[PDB]
Amino acid sequence: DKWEMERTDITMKHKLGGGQYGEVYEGVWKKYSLTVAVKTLKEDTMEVEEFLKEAAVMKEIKHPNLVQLLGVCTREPPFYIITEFMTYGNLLDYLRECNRQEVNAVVLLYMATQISSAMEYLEKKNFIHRDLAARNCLVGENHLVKVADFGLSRLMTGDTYTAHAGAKFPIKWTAPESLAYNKFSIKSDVWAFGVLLWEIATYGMSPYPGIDLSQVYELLEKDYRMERPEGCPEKVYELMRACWQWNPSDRPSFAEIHQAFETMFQESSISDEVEK
Ligand SMILES: CNC(=O)c1ccccc1Sc1ccc2c(/C=C/c3ccccn3)n[nH]c2c1
Repeated sequence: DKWEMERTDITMKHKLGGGQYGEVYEGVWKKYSLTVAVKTLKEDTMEVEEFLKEAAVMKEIKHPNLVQLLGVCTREPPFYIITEFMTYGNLLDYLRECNRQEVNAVVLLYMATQISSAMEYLEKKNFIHRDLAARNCLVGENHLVKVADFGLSRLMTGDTYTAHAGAKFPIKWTAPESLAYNKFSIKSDVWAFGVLLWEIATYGMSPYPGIDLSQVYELLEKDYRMERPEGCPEKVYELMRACWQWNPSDRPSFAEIHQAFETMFQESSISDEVEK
């Protein structure tokens, strides 16, 4: 296997983001002076197969807006999955703490374009994402945004993936058919993407603010949808609302979504330069 490394090339430091990602540590790949992120797994565990599965998935996936695997150490008790280090952390915290004059309207469009690009790639590859949200997107330099591979699952048959029995997902990001039946399709991801667009537009506000979890499904079933946040362009809100169609088949594909954002991003860019 080309991906294998020797664990002593890595200098391990402290847990990233106060443990919000679980067992992921800042590390240094000594012979490149390169900071990295290192997912680790205790040796006393029953999750070895799942963890190797994550690695195998990471081997198959490659895209500029998906967090990149760098190497694994999987022949010795503490298993490692080493990924690139994203210096600005998760996108949700980034949006909340950022200078909004730097991270302005055009940057927001750019971030959405990047994520939609990643999702269109996954769509074509017959993958779905079980955890599409701002908190699971990572930010590097120059407003580079990548979706984390955590939550990625490949469809072996059909267009639906069923989450492990008893699974509990965050209600406010989850498509109603997924809440109801535990089925995730790429259309469920389109729903989640609409919510992510709302997280971006509001600089990291919680969705359905003030609304209690217990009411969300019924409210959605009865056509309740979040309103347009101030500052949000109408075309972006319309796309958001297209993502929140009750029937999965009425939602646009990520190909259509990415193309819409690419077009809007270009027009803003062109209009930006035209102003001198
Ligand atoms: C086991 N958990 C995961 O694999 C996971 C889940 C959600 C999102 C990501 C990951 S893996 C991961 C986590 C953090 C990172 C980072 C940087 C984290 C960070 C966080 C705060 C401040 C600065 N940096 N770079 N690359 C990463 C890869």
